[PDB]
Amino acid sequence: RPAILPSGQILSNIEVHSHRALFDIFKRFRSDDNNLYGAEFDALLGTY
Amino acid sequence: VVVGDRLVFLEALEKRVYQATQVPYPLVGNLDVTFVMPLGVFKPAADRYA
Repeated sequence: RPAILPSGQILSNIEVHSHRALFDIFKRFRSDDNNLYGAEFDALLGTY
Repeated sequence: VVVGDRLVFLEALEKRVYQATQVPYPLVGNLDVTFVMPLGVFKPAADRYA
């Protein structure tokens, strides 16, 4: 469930896999993973 | 740049290209030398001098 619209662009161009220390979770898929598409949600249906 | 009496470009392609990608730079070549040394040779009696 990635971001939909970015706020600001990024300027630095640097290899990121060598810098995985600074980040908290870090996931790299190869090319067009079929997982980032399906969207499930929870719902509340009427209140009495 | 002007060198000798000639005009020539000057560019390092480490920033525009190859930046943050896994392929190494090609211009950093590799020299090669093969050393040699004698182990247990013995000089004659004419050169044992301090």
